[PDB]
Amino acid sequence: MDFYQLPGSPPCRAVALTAAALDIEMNFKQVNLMNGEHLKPEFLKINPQHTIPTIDDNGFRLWESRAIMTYLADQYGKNDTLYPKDLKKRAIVNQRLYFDLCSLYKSFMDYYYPIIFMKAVKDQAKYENIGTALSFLDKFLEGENYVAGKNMTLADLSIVSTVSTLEALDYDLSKYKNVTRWFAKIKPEIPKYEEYNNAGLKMFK
Amino acid sequence: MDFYQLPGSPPCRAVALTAAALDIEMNFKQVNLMNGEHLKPEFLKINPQHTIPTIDDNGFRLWESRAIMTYLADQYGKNDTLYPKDLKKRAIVNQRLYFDLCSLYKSFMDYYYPIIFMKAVKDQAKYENIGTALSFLDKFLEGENYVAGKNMTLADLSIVSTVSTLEALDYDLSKYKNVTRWFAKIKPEIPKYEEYNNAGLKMFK
Repeated sequence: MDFYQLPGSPPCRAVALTAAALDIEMNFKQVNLMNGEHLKPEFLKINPQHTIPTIDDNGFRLWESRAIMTYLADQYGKNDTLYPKDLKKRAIVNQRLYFDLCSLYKSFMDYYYPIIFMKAVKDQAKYENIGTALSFLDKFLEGENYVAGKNMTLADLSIVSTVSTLEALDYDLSKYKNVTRWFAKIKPEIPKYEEYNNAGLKMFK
Repeated sequence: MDFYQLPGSPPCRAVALTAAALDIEMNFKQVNLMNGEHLKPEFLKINPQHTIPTIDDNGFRLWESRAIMTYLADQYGKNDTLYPKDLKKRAIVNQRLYFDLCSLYKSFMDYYYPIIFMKAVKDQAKYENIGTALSFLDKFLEGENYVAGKNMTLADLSIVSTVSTLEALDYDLSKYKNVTRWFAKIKPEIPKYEEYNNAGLKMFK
């Protein structure tokens, strides 16, 4: 399995953490210089034509990190808990994966990408949207050990790829007491968290 | 099964079309006046505390339309094709459902909701984002009868809930020749399309 990634992006780290949680080996490919001038057509035809991350699983090309994550869990997961077969529990993981993409990750990107990439002026309205997403996440975690069920699921891995990035960028999570509790307990439980997530956080920190 | 809905919203119509495609009966509940003054606490406790649409399936509460859709397909679908059990085909439906939410539906909402709701000034940048999403959809449909596989899937039902709304709002789809082809062939195939989708479109048209 080939894994086309940019080590910094939360979606890439979400997929990497999922593979680590499932004990799946992947051949990591870095697509940094893929948009550089004069890359051979033969190099550009292997370049994923859509978004990063992308996997190539014996010719099966799949982009969209959260679709990759649920594919990997079912195709290669030895047991249930990461993405339960039970339809109600699965629906809640799915629900939380959509929340992660449209509230948490979107708010993270909307605020930090103008700053980090374009060196632009901080948007105070966009900054508060992060807090709004975290307040929802904090409510999901009220009285709960995990974001989307009684065990760690894919939704924990996807959400932690962004929450860990917020903390690396010095966003204070303390007021979100359930998010802070969850983030502290989840890191030691995530297989190879340091290797596959904290490594990529360095560019931000 | 209770179905809390606003008949106009594309996500509600997506769920309604899914139930119709699966021959599932639901008890439709209208949450229009749910934010009106002086609704009894007993009425507000039955009100869904999160987003519309929401289902209540014998006490199982589920919001997020696309999570509802995949739950309904697996829990109540007699056969495979709408949401295939095959993991590669399922991954592509899932992928297209995320695209539908973050490109197609988001671009629709970003342009029309300021106008329709707030009577605001048209945003020319937001208008072009619809075209950008449709160009991607048109590329997915190149050489294809359906948006996410060889048969009609949930991704067709979710995408059509927004595309049909664009056409009701006089967005011209003709330049997207594959989107126009697909929309014309998909409407007669969708069980109860008129009853459950065109009815709700009237407020926009």
